[PDB]
Amino acid sequence: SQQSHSSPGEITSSPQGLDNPALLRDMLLANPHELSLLKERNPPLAEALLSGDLEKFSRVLVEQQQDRARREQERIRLFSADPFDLEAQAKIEEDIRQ
Repeated sequence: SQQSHSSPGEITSSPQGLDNPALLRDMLLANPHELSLLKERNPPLAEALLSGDLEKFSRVLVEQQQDRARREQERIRLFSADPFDLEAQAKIEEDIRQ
């Protein structure tokens, strides 16, 4: 089947839970496929997840984002206009537990 996709300016929506490691950790723990690719492709972020500690998961998440960004900047300078996250899920979190 012939298909197409749109290219709106939503190229910057952090859809992979980049801004919310708490939610991403939760999704990953609940998702055996995603957690599996994660241990295959990214073992240091994965081991942080396996440990349960959101603090290490988040800490490594930022370190990985810095390392992604170092190379990604070189790639996006060539071309960058492909979104995949039409649902672009977001949440508002709070911790008013005293």
